[PDB]
Amino acid sequence: RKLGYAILGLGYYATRIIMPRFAECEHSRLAALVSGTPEKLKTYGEQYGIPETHRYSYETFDRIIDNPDVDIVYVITPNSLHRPFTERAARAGKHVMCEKPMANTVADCEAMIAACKKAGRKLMIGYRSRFQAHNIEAIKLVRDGALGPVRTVVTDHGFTIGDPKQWRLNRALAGGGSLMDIGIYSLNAARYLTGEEPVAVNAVESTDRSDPRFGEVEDIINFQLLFPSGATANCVSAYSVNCNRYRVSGPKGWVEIDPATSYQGQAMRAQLGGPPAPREPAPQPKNQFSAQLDHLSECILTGREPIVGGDDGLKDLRVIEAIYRAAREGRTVKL
Amino acid sequence: RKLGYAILGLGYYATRIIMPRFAECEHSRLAALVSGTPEKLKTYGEQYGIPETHRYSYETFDRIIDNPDVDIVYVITPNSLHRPFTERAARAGKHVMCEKPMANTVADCEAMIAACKKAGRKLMIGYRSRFQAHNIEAIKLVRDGALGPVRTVVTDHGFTIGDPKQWRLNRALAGGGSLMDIGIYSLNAARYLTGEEPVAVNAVESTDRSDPRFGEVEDIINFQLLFPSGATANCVSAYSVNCNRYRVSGPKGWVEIDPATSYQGQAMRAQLGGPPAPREPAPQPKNQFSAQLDHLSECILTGREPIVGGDDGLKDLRVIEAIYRAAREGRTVKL
Ligand SMILES: NC(=O)c1ccc[n+]([C@@H]2O[C@H](COP(=O)([O-])OP(=O)(O)OC[C@H]3O[C@@H](n4cnc5c(N)ncnc54)[C@H](OP(=O)(O)O)[C@@H]3O)[C@@H](O)[C@H]2O)c1
Ligand SMILES: NC(=O)c1ccc[n+]([C@@H]2O[C@H](COP(=O)([O-])OP(=O)(O)OC[C@H]3O[C@@H](n4cnc5c(N)ncnc54)[C@H](OP(=O)(O)O)[C@@H]3O)[C@@H](O)[C@H]2O)c1
Repeated sequence: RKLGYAILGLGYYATRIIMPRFAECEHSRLAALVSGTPEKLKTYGEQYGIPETHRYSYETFDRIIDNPDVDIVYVITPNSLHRPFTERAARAGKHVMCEKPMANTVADCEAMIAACKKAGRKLMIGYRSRFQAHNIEAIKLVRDGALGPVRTVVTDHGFTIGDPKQWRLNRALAGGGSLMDIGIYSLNAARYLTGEEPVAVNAVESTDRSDPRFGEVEDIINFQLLFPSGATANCVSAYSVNCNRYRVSGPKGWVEIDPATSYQGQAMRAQLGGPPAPREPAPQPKNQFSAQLDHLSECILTGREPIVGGDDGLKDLRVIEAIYRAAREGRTVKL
Repeated sequence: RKLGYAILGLGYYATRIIMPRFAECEHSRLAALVSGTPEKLKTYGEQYGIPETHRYSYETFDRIIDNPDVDIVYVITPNSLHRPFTERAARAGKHVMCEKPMANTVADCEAMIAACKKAGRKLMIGYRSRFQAHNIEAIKLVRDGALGPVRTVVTDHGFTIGDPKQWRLNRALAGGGSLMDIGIYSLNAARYLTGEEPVAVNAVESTDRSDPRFGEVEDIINFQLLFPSGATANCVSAYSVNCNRYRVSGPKGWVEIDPATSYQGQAMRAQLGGPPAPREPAPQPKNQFSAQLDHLSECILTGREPIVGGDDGLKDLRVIEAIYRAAREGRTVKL
């Protein structure tokens, strides 16, 4: 049994990364395209053999309720449009896969969760690293007690951004700067490595507002998290350095991945009561993208809830609001 | 050609690490011993061929003023004793090498600097990493602009401390916990890699007071630094995990060392003109310990000021006070 996906927003991630990976899926297929660019519907429709009946503009999208080949809409647009497209997908009786960050605010996430709940449809956020081999290995080592209690998580995510005119540098479409786009990987990782939610937050922003890229959103905002167990995290979020990594440590040892949450190339090193050494994770059947896609499909088919549901995206937005507040007010924000 | 050292405080660092390294010095020799343990004066005096006239107790130490073979006193005691021995050494007409952390407070550091200034003698703090090949290479890469403007420094220093009864876990003798002992390497590195002094500080402490080790001083205290250029640092200081590293990054690339400030075993990796790769540093004439020792001697011989004088130790204690305050008050402390 395969469930049908409509991909909405035919941009870089949708067309270069997600859509090719349906080939390795076991319970998911590409069934429809939704796009504000007529030329894209033709090109990708013809390339993937999607009939004109299964091609939608943003103005014909609501008619997708009548298409039984579509079970899931995967929203892959600029951040500020996640909420409205998610609401309309739910209104058309479809389950929803929504990219990160879930939405611009906590209230927006709550609205999305409520809309899907009212429609009796499932909602999943695209945290693919939860389906990536090295990340799974790290999470399980922590849970199995290989490190003892988690004491520190040190995680850095950033890339040197370019073109000042792109939507990520537009506050109205992005919702915020590096933290919304890439720093959220540091946050999401601190949360799934500890298996906890933070109770206190520090942050510091560093942005040159005279830079053509950063008139509206932040460049660097680094943050500290304290968790109930006493676990701590130091996190980097940046648009002016390239980094992608974490190390989680306890009294019995540590494990790190660098790059940690990239499309490919993950490399893990561990120190588990002996000398530091490379560590291969347990093999996974399918790549992280195909796994993410099937996870939602399998959840629908078996009546389970996704391991990264709308509530996971909401929990990230909760801390992100606190991070922004801490950097703005120059104080520890309690949660 | 060789200035004479008196080693004061014959503990682990003095006897196992420093004393064997006079072997490779070019301008420094072991001339005297100062100890509160008569047996140690016998053992090491006989081992290093130090005449009985050149052996002192803490009670007879001030007599060293009449020993022309002693030019320098190297204070290697618990932290709370750095100030009184440094002041006595200065009044005995000796130049002073003082181990980190310089002293317990800013005020203590100021008094030490004043004492040595009044005596017309030089003062140097034992930041051996400034004479270590990989560290020198990292600094040079930053100063040469290889990374562009420094944007982030991520640095973690900690070890799993053992015996609860040792002086490092006693507030009266240590002045504080992991930050005083090992976290100061994270701080000092942030300062010498940026070449700057911090203007804002965040911190979070995490300590299990039920642990027999931490009834008096802190286990984890992680901190954030903001510098005038906009450079930032995320720092870990810990007594319950093992880490020793830093990565400094800018828009053009990054360089890291792991382990960074260890006695031996430094390994550097950099991402500059291509993907991350190992990088061997330019060679240094002698090991970091002999080089530190000879640096003070040479400064005295040539009438120059040490690259890590009392003011460098003071500048660290200034940020340490702020870090402790930031953690206690839950706010960004400005400097
Ligand atoms: N999980 C991950 O690893 C990952 C990776 C990259 C991106 N993302 C997320 O995916 C989402 C899209 O990112 P992207 O890199 O694919 O961006 P993108 O290349 O710029 O594509 C965005 C697409 O959204 C559509 N769109 C609808 N309204 C738009 C509007 N006002 N302005 C611009 N585009 C609009 C457009 O497709 P049409 O022409 O068809 O209308 C556009 O091509 C973001 O939320 C991002 O955070 C996630
Ligand atoms: N730069 C570095 O890499 C490095 C490394 C390690 C330590 N250090 C610093 O060096 C200093 C000493 O550290 P350590 O590891 O050598 O400690 P240690 O092994 O315990 O030795 C400390 C010595 O100081 C003397 N001392 C005088 N009064 C004392 C008192 N109340 N309690 C305990 N000892 C007393 C003792 O020598 P006597 O028996 O001769 O009186 C004792 O053996 C510290 O400030 C530390 O931060 C620096």
